[PDB]
Amino acid sequence: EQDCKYWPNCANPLCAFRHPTMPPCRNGGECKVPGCKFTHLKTPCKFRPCTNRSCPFLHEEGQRG
Amino acid sequence: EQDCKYWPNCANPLCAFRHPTMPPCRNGGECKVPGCKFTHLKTPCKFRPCTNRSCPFLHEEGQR
RNA sequence: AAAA
RNA sequence: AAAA
Ligand SMILES: [Mg+2]
Ligand SMILES: [Mg+2]
Ligand SMILES: [Mg+2]
Ligand SMILES: [Mg+2]
Ligand SMILES: [Zn+2]
Ligand SMILES: [Zn+2]
Ligand SMILES: [Zn+2]
Ligand SMILES: [Zn+2]
Ligand SMILES: [Zn+2]
Ligand SMILES: [Zn+2]
Repeated sequence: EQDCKYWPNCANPLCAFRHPTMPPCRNGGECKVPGCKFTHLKTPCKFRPCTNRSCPFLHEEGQRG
Repeated sequence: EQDCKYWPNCANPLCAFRHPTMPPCRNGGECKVPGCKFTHLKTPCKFRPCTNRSCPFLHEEGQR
């Protein structure tokens, strides 16, 4: 099985590539909420600053705007 | 299991051949960076010259 | 076939 | 449901 490279933005409802079971965490990859089992991305967010407050990508300290 | 001939350009989601865990090295198969453990492709690059500064395929001194 |  |  190969990972879908488009997830969490895959537009093919019949995509045969691997999608994580759990939806992406809307707190971002840097989510520190205890017990949160949503999928936390490891891919860094490309926006500087990022102003999407439901961005699932991984942010550094100060990257949020 | 044998290696995938098509990786990193394998479009078969059910591909049985093994795909390396590490992504291809952005420096190309000719990478000389010490300690670099990204996957260094062996198959040569067709583009003469390559224009992709992140082509993972193997180049030569006069393929810039 | 998700605009480099 | 296709990353500003
Ligand atoms: Mg694109
Ligand atoms: Mg197109
Ligand atoms: Mg868009
Ligand atoms: Mg886009
Ligand atoms: Zn997909
Ligand atoms: Zn979370
Ligand atoms: Zn972001
Ligand atoms: Zn393959
Ligand atoms: Zn390398
Ligand atoms: Zn090349």
